[PDB]
Amino acid sequence: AMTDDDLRAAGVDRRVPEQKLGAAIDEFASLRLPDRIDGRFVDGRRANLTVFDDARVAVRGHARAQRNLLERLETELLQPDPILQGLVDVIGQGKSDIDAYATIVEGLTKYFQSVADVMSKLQDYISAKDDKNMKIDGGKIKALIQQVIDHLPTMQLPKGADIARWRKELGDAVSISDSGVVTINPDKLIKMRDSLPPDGTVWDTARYQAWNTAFSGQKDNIQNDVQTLVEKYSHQNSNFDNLVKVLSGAISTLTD
Repeated sequence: AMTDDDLRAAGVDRRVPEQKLGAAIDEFASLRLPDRIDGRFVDGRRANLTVFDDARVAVRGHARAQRNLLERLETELLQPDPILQGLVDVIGQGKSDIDAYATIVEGLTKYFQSVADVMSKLQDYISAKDDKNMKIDGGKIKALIQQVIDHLPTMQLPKGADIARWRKELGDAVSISDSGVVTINPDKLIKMRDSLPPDGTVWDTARYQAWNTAFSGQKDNIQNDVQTLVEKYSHQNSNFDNLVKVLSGAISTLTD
């Protein structure tokens, strides 16, 4: 019964938030540090942050659209009918996942967006000196990265949520407390920060390439974290699409 376009019609299209997130990933990946490319010191790329904003509001909108549909389904479906209780519990579980995921993706997208910001701001603190050396104001950048660390966003799971389950679900890139407060590991940010040098430093093509490779590696590690999160997020959207399809079949079967 419940078909794909049936969900789309109800205003539920996972592809929207999924594409927007992949667009924010493509943007981030497109950012780089200045470097010598084909006999020319080419400055890095400046990020379009609005892309990340688009992804957050789209994730929020999908979440709202999902609960709406879930609520209509639950209300239409309602000693003793074991099927009724079962589905009712499933719905409760679905509702919590919807929120839990929207919150997490939202927070990581803000953190992701904040990194894109420093990846573009630091372009003004790194230039070329001669032709085989670069100048880098490490201090200025360092402070740029610390600002992100200092203002990392904090996320709260839905009341009565299996913390143990989310710890293993979310992975190492994040951290959860017994209160359900999830925080973002600053591991990559710290490494990237402690790689910089004193303001006014000047390294040769080899010294700069060495660091920029190290640095770039940490940034790519940040993008894998979000890619893994996004992939898990999508699997959630599938599960939702599924629960909703079986809920509809149940209503049909049960009516009458």
